[PDB]
Amino acid sequence: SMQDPIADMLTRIRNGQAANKAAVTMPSSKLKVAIANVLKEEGFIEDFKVEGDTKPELELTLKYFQGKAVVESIQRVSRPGLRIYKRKDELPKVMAGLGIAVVSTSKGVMTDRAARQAGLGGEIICYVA
Amino acid sequence: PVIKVRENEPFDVALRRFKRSCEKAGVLAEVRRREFYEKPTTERKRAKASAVKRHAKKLARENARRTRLY
Amino acid sequence: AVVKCKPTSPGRRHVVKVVNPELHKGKPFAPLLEKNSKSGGRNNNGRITTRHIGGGHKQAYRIVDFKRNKDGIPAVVERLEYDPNRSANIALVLYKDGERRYILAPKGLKAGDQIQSGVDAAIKPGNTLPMRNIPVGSTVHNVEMKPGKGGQLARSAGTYVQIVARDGAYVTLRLRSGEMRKVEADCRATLGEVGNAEHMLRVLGKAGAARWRGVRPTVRGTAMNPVDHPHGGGEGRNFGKHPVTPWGVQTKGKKTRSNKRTDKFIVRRRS
Amino acid sequence: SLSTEATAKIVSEFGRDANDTGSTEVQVALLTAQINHLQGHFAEHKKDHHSRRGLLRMVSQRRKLLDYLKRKDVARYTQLIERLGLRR
Amino acid sequence: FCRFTAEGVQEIDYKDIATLKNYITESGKIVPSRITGTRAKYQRQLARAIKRARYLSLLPYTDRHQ
Amino acid sequence: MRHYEIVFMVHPDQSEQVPGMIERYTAAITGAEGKIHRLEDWGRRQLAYPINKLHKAHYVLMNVEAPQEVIDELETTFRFNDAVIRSMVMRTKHAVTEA
RNA sequence: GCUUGAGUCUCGUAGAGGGGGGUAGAAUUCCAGGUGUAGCGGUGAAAUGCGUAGAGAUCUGGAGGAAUACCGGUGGCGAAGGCGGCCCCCUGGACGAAGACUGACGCUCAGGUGCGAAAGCGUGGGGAGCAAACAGGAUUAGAUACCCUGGUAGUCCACGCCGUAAACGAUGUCGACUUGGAGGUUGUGCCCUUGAGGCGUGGCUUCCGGAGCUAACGCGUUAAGUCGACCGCCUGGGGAGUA
Repeated sequence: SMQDPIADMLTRIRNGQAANKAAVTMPSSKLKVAIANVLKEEGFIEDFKVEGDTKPELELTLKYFQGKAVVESIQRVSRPGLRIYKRKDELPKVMAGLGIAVVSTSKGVMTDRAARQAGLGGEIICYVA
Repeated sequence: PVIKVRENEPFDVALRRFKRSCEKAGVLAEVRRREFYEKPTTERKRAKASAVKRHAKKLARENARRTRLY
Repeated sequence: AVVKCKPTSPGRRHVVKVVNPELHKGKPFAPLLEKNSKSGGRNNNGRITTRHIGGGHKQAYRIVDFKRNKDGIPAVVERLEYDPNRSANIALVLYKDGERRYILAPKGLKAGDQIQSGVDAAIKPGNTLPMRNIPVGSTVHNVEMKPGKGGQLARSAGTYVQIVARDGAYVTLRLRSGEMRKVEADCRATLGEVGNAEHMLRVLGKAGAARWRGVRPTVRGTAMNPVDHPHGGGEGRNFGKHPVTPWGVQTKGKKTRSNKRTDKFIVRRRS
Repeated sequence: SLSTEATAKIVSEFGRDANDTGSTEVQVALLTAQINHLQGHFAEHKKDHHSRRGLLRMVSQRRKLLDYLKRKDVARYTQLIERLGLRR
Repeated sequence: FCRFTAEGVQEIDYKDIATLKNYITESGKIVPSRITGTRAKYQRQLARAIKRARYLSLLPYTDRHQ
Repeated sequence: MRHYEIVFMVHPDQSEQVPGMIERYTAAITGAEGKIHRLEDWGRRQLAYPINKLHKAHYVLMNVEAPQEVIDELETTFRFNDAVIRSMVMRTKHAVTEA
């Protein structure tokens, strides 16, 4: 009964890439906004818009390189049945460093290489590939 | 059922009226049904198989039969 | 209801009793009591005419109104009483003017129920009507066999009689044994079914229970000697004869109704 | 099935006003009143298993609402359990 | 086509046995909805009213019976 | 107060007693609380099957808005009355006005 | 704190949802009588069986018991098992329009508890038809089977017990997302009802198929697609769901 909304955001993204949709809407959240911001930095989406007042929604404009989708695959890692925490030297490398591992560490949400350069580990959220 | 023969009528036409009326009323079919008891599994399977066979005839006739053969 | 006893003794082990809470706990109405001397099954020549009768708890006779002559006058059920002389329970009934009478209790009948006899009363269970104004199909009890005679059929606990047909002067009833019998339609009947219908379920547990119900032990004819019974005799359990009454009349199948003067009122034989 | 004037009598006995029909106290009192009426119903008929499933749904729902009210506010909870006559 | 929508009735009444006599066959059977074209809920109301009018002897059950 | 339709059929040889019967039936109901919304005395017509080997019964129709127990008493009345040969009682949603 | 999840009220709908009671009509059997006669019944073919003590056929009257033809629908309702004449009384759930109220009260669930087809058990009734067992006649090498003529328990009711089925869409429950087409069923909103209409919007449901998945068959917005939460289960066949 909606135990993970972050995984729901990732599932909406993945079904939007597979179904060739342009923009994906969802209910919004602060962690969803931070994750979508990290995707917008690394270039897996190209925009994200929040609108509502007490009932906010979030629209991600998906990215397509000429035929296919930019996100080859996305996966959820620290699901609420198994929360995965990694130290700063055990931080994961996705696709040998061509995909980002979004980690919410003690200063905020960032990527894997941002955590390795900033020098601190945290909670992994997803593998974006 | 009851077939009143009108005056000055041929007998075979009144017999044809009777046979048509018993064919519409469904007499021999309902009597042929009630000779042997069928289990309700057999009745529901006969109903389901009749419906699937009817719609497999119709889905064949409506689009898989409209093309030319030769 | 039906209460089974706990096996704290063998005679207490096999007992099922009928506990009735609505029976009035007290002494009976002494204006309606007579004394009841026992017999032992012995007639005025003092000889045993009905065997296996004798002993038992002393019991006083309660005058049960069977006739229901007080017509067109209402009557309120006062209480339910235990009758020892009977299978059913009796109901003390107070008429509007002051007279109290015992009646047979119907099935649905508790204290406060207004009952009424007559030819006009109602069709509630408890009212007494002649079987001219009782509908065909209704369940009656305390049926008369002659007009004004008093009421003989359907009088044990849980028993009743169905009015099957009406034809002219006569009413064809179906008795509790399945026999269809004719009565005159001016015979009265009380509507409903006799109560205490859970009477048949008590299983009495011990020999002393049947001994204080007044019943005395049955010796089988095979156990006796050839002088005493036709069955008697043998070196170690021989029977070899057709089963008979102790006076040598065939039992176990043989019919013995020989009236010829009430055969006209019989529609079907018992079956 | 708890007709309208009886529900109005309970709503304007437990509610913040007549337009308040959805508090925990109003809902528990309506469920309790219907439970008592159906307790009248299930004294007879004794084998209505489907209506008894409907009753058991509303009994478990009253238990869940009362457990919420117990965790939320013990003072209103204890006042309601002395008012309505349920032991726990 | 359905005629109970075409008139626009809300409940088929059991009393007017002209309509119920129209919707039965000659033998007393209820005529199937696939040939009269009545919609579903009015066919259920039709069977209900035909059975109720059958009870009150306003319609025969079978044509044959003594 | 629910709205019942009552159709009861009387013998033809006892059709002359139908009005006064109707009167005490109205006296059965209008005394307590209940109202008559229609009294459509149909009259005598031929049956579709021989109920009790007889035809041509007298159909009476009446609509009541009534409490329930007086209608149960009316059904007990239609039970033991010998004039009737069939009586259906029905619980409708609204009252009915015309004939 | 808030209202999106969940719930409550107002109002209407459809329904073999359940429980109790009553009533109607056809048919089978039995019982009684009328007419009337040498067959009936049955089979692949016969025979057992019934009939000159009057069968079967037909008419009238009655007695009971059980199931509800037509409607009847790849309809509907229910958590499942399951529920079919009609009417009344008590009663459960679902769903739709427009609002208002509480404010995360939610999802799943080991153990536990309840419901749970048919058969079966216990007690008390009831017993028409059907019918295990049983008997006879056949077929056959044999036939403790199919077939025929009979026929008890049982099927029905009140109350308890049993607790299993190919209890099956062999597909756990809940939530989200992801092209379509033709139907059915049941609400509601609008356009000129201008016309057996056009337009949307919800619930439930049957068929075909796209991407995707799949060992394949096939599933395919009601997933067996993409995911999340919790539970149950599996580890070669047999022995064995046995001791």
